[PDB]
This record gives sequence, structure tokens and C-alpha cells, in this order.
Amino acid sequence: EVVGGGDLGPNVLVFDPSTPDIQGKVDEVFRKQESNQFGTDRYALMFKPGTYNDINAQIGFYTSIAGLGLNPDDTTFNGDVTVDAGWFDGNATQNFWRSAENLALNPVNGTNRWAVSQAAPFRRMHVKGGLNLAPDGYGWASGGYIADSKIDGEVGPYSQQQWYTRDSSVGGWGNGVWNMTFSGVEGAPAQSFPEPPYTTLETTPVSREKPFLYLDGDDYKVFVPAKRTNARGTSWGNGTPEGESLPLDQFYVVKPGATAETINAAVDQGLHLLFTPGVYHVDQPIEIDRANTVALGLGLATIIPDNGVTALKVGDVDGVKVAGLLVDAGPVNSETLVEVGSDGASGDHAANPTSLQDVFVRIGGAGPGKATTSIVVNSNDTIIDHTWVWRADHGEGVGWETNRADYGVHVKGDNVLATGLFVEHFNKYDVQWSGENGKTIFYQNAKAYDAPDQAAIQNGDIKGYAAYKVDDSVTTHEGWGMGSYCYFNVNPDIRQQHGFQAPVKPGVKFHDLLVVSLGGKGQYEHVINDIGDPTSGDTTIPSQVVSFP
Ligand SMILES: OC[C@H]1O[C@@H](O[C@@H]2[C@@H](O)[C@H](O[C@@H]3[C@@H](O)[C@H](O)O[C@H](CO)[C@H]3O)O[C@H](CO)[C@H]2O)[C@H](O)[C@@H](O)[C@@H]1O
Ligand SMILES: OC[C@H]1O[C@@H](O[C@@H]2[C@@H](O)[C@H](O[C@@H]3[C@@H](O)[C@H](O)O[C@H](CO)[C@H]3O)O[C@H](CO)[C@H]2O)[C@H](O)[C@@H](O)[C@@H]1O
Repeated sequence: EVVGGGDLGPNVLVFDPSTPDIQGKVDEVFRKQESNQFGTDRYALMFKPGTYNDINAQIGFYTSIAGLGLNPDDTTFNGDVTVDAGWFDGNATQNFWRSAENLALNPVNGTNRWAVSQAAPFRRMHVKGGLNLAPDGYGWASGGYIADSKIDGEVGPYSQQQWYTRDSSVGGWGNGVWNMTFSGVEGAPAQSFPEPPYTTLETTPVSREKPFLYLDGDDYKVFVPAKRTNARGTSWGNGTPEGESLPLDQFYVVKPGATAETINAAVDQGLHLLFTPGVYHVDQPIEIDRANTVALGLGLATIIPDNGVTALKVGDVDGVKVAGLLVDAGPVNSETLVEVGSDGASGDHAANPTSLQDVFVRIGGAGPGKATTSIVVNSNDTIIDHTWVWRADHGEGVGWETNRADYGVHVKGDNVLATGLFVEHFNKYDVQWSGENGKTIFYQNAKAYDAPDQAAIQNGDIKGYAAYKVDDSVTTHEGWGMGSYCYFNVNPDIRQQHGFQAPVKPGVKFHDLLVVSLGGKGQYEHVINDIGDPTSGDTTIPSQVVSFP
């Protein structure tokens, strides 16, 4: 019944080197999207292989930009892919929900500026120059994520609080502020936490590059990279990348108007899913219960579950690849927003795991939204490679009860790996880990700002809920480069007992932990459990623990 392939729709703007007035067209999109933080418009900018001149592609909200070559250098800009913070007067901490992928950049002054905060991935890029991650003026910034990229020159974070880079090559790295973490990065600074705060791993235990749309001659296909174990450096640096190409006609091209019934029928009939840029309400969960199904979003394609349903349920199958989607809570509380595997799921998926990549979750902000637990990861061996799970702290429909969301991520599966984990503002535990042999490389949290009083976050005999909790029953766990920040601005007398909570066991280990009070608005009593100094003063100095236990 469901037909594969077809037109990508009016929200995918496709350019070729002969297209007239590319700069004008990209500027038109930017003018509309620059300060459109919570609007429903969505755009994907796609560039056919070739060389583009005189281009400064400024990237606003809900805008993806990418090349369509098999390799990044197939699509080269003499010019820039720019994010700056002019619209927010130099403050980059709301520069969300945008992306760059699969381009080579020759920046006009020798340095490309990508001054982003959360949910702004930078993947499979070749920067023939330096990369500045800070807004002009060096104002506030809270990114960030680079994967599978080569920066010929220096990456300069400047004011960036923290950053995660994996499986990349850099010519240099300028500085660290609170938490700069690296895994598999050629050219990374050596391990040196706490000063500078560099957490450096020689390899990434497992990684699998995100699938992406490209052109094979004149035919659209999706490239599906093969997994790497103990990954280091780029996947494409040595020519022909390992992987499979799926023709576009094997994808159901989802466009505004599609129902979950039709989307589900497509997967049952053997089609993959390509979500064109838009906002999709569903009255029942999208169910992906076929092995190796790709569900790929363009232009920050967004799913809103109506009637309190779960937005996305992946079955107990190998190799599902969910990529580039925003799940946006409806005002009716959803018990869960995303489920990976069934409750009690018991099989292994080690050779061909399921992954979530550039999957973002929002609760509130564009109107009231509620969910009890945002992502539940049941399936063993699942890879979570860049997520931002965010209870809104600002916008419309925000409040301690108005956009209540108790739990961010709950990992129940075994051998689950999170690389680039960003989870913020939940009323209770932002992350809870119940499964065995979990690993997290890079964590960024901020606690809820709007707790009205101490009683509101009382957790048995503990003040507050950890940002990252490993259940007492767990035997093996390991985390690297992890920070939790507080800003109790509604009630700055509040105390948060710790950022992290875990059993004290030989196989449960942490490296380079920190907690930070932002401007003395509340304080931490400890870093992890009852260990580590409290934060003090109003000067935003981190409290650190190098090794636990
Ligand atoms: O010419 C290439 C050059 O482009 C720069 O992109 C700039 C923006 O940085 C600049 O942003 C301004 C902010 O810095 C300032 O804080 O506020 C004002 C007003 O909102 C902003 O305009 O805006 C211009 C367009 O007006 C862009 O061209 C890149 O940052 C830089 O890396 C690159 O070399
Ligand atoms: O509220 C918008 C956005 O805020 C993000 O967190 C910001 C912090 O990034 C910011 O941190 C400042 C540091 O960047 C700077 O170096 O030091 C100052 C103190 O001198 C810090 O305040 O602080 C503000 C509060 O003032 C926070 O809101 C969140 O990560 C994000 O979720 C949120 O949407």
C-alpha cells in the first residue's frame, strides 16, 4: 500500500553550484529563523556535490545544513557555516536545535564560528582552518558536540563551559573551562583534569556514524555507516567509508499530514522512514519493530505525541537507527516519550545494536508539555550518541507543575553506551541507570531552576534528586567527564545534596566529576554521594572529584 521515495517537499531546499542567488535564499531562511526559538517552521538546506563560493550560511533555529556527497570534501564551501549570538545580545546559551553535516569549509577569515549550545551537532565536517566555538564577544555558551570531523587548525572553545568531541582529528585545542571531554580524537590534549579540565580517552569503545542523505550520481540514497569498535579519528579520512547505501525508494518519505497508522504500516511493509522537515502530531506511538530500520529526520523534524501516548517505540530488534528527531511533549502527560525495547527485554544486540543519534526531547517551552519519563532504554547494547533531553526552563507553558517532568532518561538495559549525554531540569532524577555495565562518556546536566522550596525536592533522607543516579543494586558502571550545575533562582536557599549518586563498589567507577553553583543560586553539599567539597561563594567555582570510589 505504502509507496517509497518521491519528492522531499517544500521545506527541503536543494542547491547546486549553478543555483542562482544561494546567499539570498539562505539569508531569507535565516532572517525568519534567527530568533524563532519556539516556532513550528522547519528547514533543511542541502547542497549537491561541488564547490560553492561567496557563501556565509548563517544557521538559525530548526535549520539543518548538509552536503550530499559520499565524502565531506565532495561538497566544499569557500565561505562559512556560521552560528553567532547577535539575536540574544552575545549570549549563546539559547542557540539550540540546528545542525551541520558532511561539508568541507574554507572559512573567509581562516576560522569558522559555530557558537552553539545544546542540540546543535557538528558531524562529518572538514574545516580547512580553525573553529571558534564562542560567540563574538566571548559571552556565555553551553555546547556542544563534534563527531567524525577534521579541523585542520585549532578548535577554540574560549567561553564554552563544556564540550564533547569524538572520533575526530584536530590541529590543536585552545582551552578548557569546566569539562572538555575527548574520545578517539587525534590531536586531543592529554588527560589533565582538573587543570585544565581535560578528560581524554584514546578510543571510543563503540561508535557508529549517523546515517545521512546523499547523492549517488543523480539518485538520492541514505548512507549507513558500519560500526567501529575502539574508534579513533575520522571514518572517512582514508577513503571509501565502510557501510551500506539504501536507495530513497526504500524509504517512506514522511510529510505533513501523515498518520502514525500510515507510518507504522510503512515499517511493517519493509520501508525505512525519512522525516522531511515539519511538525508531526501522532495519536498513537510510532512503532519500529523491524530489524535495521533507519528513521532519519531532516531539518529538526519534530514529533508531538497527542493524548498522552508514547511518541516512539522501538521493538526488541537489532540495528534500528533513529537519527535527527525532536520529540516534543504534548500538554497531556505521556507516561513515556521514547521507549527503546520492551520492559524486561532480555536479549543481546552486541554485533548490531540499536542507536539513538541527535535525538532531542523537549518538555514545555512552546506551550505546556508533560511527561513522566522521557526516554526509557530497555534494549541491551543500545548506543545513545548525542541526546539532549530537556525540561524547558524558559518559554511558554513552563512551571514547577505546568511542565512537570519527573525523570529524564532511565537506562534499564545492559551494556548500554552513552556518548555525549545532555539532560536538564527534571523534577526528580535527570538520569537513572539500573542496567549493568553501562558507560557514559561526557555528561552535562543542570538541575531544575524552579523548585519552590527544599521540601519540593526531598528524596527520602536526601536533599534533592541526583542528576545521575546508579542504582544501589548495580555491580558494574563507568562514567567519564561529567558535570551537574544548579541555578535555584526561584529559591536560592535550596541545597542539592549531590550531582551524582552510586553504590560504593569496585566495579562502579567515575572519572572527572564536577558540580557547579551558577552565581550562588543554591549550592551543592557534595559532588557524589557524601564525597567531594560543597560548592561555596557566588563565584561559580566548580567542586571536583577526580576518581570515585
Ligand atoms: O563575514 C564572515 C564572518 O561572518 C560572521 O557572521 C557575522 C555575525 O557574526 C554577525 O553577528 C553580529 C553579532 O556578532 C552581534 O553580537 O550582534 C549583531 C546584531 O544582531 C550581529 O549582526 O552578523 C553578521 C551579519 O549581520 C554576520 O555576517 C562570522 O561570525 C565570522 O566567523 C565570519 O568570519
Ligand atoms: O536559561 C537558558 C539556558 O541556560 C543554560 O544554563 C545557563 C548557564 O549556561 C549560565 O552559565 C553562566 C556561565 O556560562 C558563565 O561562564 O558563568 C556565569 C556565572 O558568572 C554562569 O551563570 O547560567 C545561566 C543562569 O544564569 C543558566 O541558565 C541551560 O543549560 C539551558 O538548559 C537553558 O535553556
